[PDB]
Amino acid sequence: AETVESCLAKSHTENSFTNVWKDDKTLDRYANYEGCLWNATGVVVCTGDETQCYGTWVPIGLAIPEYGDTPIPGYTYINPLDGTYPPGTEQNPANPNPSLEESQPLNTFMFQNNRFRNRQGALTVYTGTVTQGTDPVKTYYQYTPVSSKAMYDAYWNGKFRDCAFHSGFNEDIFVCEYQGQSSDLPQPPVNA
Repeated sequence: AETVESCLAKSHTENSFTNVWKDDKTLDRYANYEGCLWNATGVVVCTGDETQCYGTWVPIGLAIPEYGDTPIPGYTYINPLDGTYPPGTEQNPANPNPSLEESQPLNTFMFQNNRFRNRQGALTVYTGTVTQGTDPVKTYYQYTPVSSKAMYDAYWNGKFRDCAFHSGFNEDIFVCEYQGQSSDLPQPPVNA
């Protein structure tokens, strides 16, 4: 059995984990292994379906409730809230306060399982929900301004022409053809 302390004391694991989850608020990557919860750090490379990621996994606490054995192709993960292009600054003038939407906006696009909104070049990313009010309680969909230079670079270089410019009353879950810089992950995942 494990405790928060036994887990925190484990050494990092540089390998691939499967059943990888993405925290909806921070967009960080997590996985369970050996009864502990781990966070992917360092250069993180994931499969297209985003279910497996290779990285320097750090145990941060207790766990929260077929594969080959050869390296497979993946894409280098970009956390769109990494702070390299911080909003509310001269560098990135975008208002830093997240946009609260009463209904999911139309024409969002998927890039590495992250849901983005493009408003004339200003990129915002879905970061879950928040509520305002108690009578009545009203849930809002939070769209946080993108703070990653890597994400904006891909956008500026035209990498999202096929997915970031849709218009109209669309029900499509647009998925971008470009999924990140190509790399590979070792196999099999250790927490299979």
